Amino acid sequence: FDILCVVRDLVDEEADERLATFVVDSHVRSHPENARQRRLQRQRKKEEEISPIPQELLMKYIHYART
Amino acid sequence: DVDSINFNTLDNFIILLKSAFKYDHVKISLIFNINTNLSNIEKNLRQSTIRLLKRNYHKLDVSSNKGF
Amino acid sequence: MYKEKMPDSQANLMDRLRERERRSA
Amino acid sequence: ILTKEARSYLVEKYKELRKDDAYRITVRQLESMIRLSEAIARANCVDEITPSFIAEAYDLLRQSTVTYDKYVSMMNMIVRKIAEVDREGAEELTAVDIVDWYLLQKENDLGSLAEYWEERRLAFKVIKRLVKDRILMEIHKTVYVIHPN
Amino acid sequence: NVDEVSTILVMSRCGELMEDSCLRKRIIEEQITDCTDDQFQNVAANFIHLIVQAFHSYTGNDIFALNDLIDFKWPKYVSRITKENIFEPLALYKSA
Amino acid sequence: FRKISRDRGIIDKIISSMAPSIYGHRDIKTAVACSLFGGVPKNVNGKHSIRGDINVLLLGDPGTAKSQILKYVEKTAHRAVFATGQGASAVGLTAS
Amino acid sequence: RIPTVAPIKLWLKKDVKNVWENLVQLDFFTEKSAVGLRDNATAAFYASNYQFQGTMIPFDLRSYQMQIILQELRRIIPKSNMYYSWTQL
Ligand SMILES: Nc1ncnc2c1ncn2[C@@H]1O[C@H](COP(=O)(O)OP(=O)(O)O)[C@@H](O)[C@H]1O
Repeated sequence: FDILCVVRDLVDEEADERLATFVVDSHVRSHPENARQRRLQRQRKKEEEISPIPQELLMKYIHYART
Repeated sequence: DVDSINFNTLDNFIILLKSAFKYDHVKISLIFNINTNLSNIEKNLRQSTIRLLKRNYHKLDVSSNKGF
Repeated sequence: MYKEKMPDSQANLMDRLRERERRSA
Repeated sequence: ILTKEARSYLVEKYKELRKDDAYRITVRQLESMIRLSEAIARANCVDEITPSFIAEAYDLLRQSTVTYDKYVSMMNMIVRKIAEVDREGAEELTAVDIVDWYLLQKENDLGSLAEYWEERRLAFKVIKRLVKDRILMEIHKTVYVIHPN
Repeated sequence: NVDEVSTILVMSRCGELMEDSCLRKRIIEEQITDCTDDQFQNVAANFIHLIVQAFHSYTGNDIFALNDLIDFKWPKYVSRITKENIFEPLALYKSA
Repeated sequence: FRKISRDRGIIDKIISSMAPSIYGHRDIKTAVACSLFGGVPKNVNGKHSIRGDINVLLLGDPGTAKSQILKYVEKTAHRAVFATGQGASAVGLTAS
Repeated sequence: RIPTVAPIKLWLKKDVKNVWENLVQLDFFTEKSAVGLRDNATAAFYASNYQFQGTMIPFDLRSYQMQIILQELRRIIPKSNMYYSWTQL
């Protein structure tokens, strides 16, 4: 291996609060709810809410960089 | 030097001196040289004797260091 | 929730239980 | 679907559980709490995951004469009712006031008119048991207030 | 027994506390014209009952331990007695 | 692509882009991104070779998403193969 | 074991000390090697002279033994007591 990532599930009020408030909103997002274009727009809106880069563009970027 | 005193013996002695209040002509005052804090006394003495002491007590910090 | 805060009924609660009973069959 | 306040209630109750392991609870148990709340609402007509459902899921995972459960059920109700007038500053509650309120809270669960007096008497006995446990303090009406414990 | 200790402390300390200087100072300060020794005893008994019900599990059915709590908390409890707390022990308990 | 490439500090955006729904674990996300992009398989002078890809091990307690990260590499990389430890065979992984 | 709220005091370690003292006064507890009352004055003089380990070690670390076994507890403690269920293991 090159990189070893060691993880501890140690307890702390602030970190646990951050993680829980992130997870609950992730489960709110992933729950269900030119219509094709509208739904793609809404999906990309949700992607923007959580990531700085659109994911299809990220996939193409990774492929292009590797190529 | 309170910390080195056997606290059980001290507690018994305090209870013994408590009997002197039957006399109308005797008054007793207690001086406690404490090095650290009230915590050691609260830990070591029985909680009954602490109530006898606490009815009339005063607390004074005579350390050589006080706020520069 | 705490919706049943002030249902200040009279002794008519016994009649309410009579309503519960006599029509359950 | 999770309600907005349910998220705060859920993170608070998750921190509460995580504090108690200082098995050991992991984030899988948070997902399990969400899943059990979903299942309980799934056995009901409402998609709104109220904090009561999350409380029930918390109780079912954390917990791992008169009957035990029936008696303990009344204790939470009476304590919360007294703490309500504690915050409101309204007049304090007597035993009869607590009994009548508790009967009103469970009007739909009573089976018969005969059970009315049975439940009233059971409530008085439960009040006496609670006083004997010093969870309620009697002061002078015969005033019952939250005990200093 | 617990009831016996409660009755004995009431029988003993009521007259001791009905005549302390602090309360008769605070009555003058608060201008309590309608204060009577019968109500004085009732206030003392309320104080003793409150301490008993709050600290019986802490002291047990012991007369000596409860007496000292009654002595210590008595000044601070007196400090919260005002014009509004003459007739409502519940409000005084809330303040204390 | 060239419009995106000129942004200052692009590396942090890329790192934050890996598995957005997984909170924290930035020191793992950076390794995942680095393995996704990979390096240069420098076949120096032909007669010598160096592997160009980064190998990552996720070791930790249960409830730390060591598994669901792989369910992002499988959905992100151009060609990904997923296997379980006990559900695999030496013949099956290598060649049959 | 209690239902929670939809929007039994753990006494402090300091206040328990009085209860601990009471349980030693009333002869429920005893020290690990308590000789007890001496038979004669000559031995009592030496006993009052020598200071045992239990007179110096901290209050919370003094070893005690029990005079009443939990079987007798469950036999004597009324079933109506709220901690009767904990009389067994
Ligand atoms: N850091 C994290 N942020 C958000 N969710 C997490 C995190 N770690 C774990 N989870 C949640 O817990 C679950 C862990 O699944 P899994 O990957 O099998 O755990 P592990 O492999 O660590 O035993 C995932 O479904 C995920 O939703």
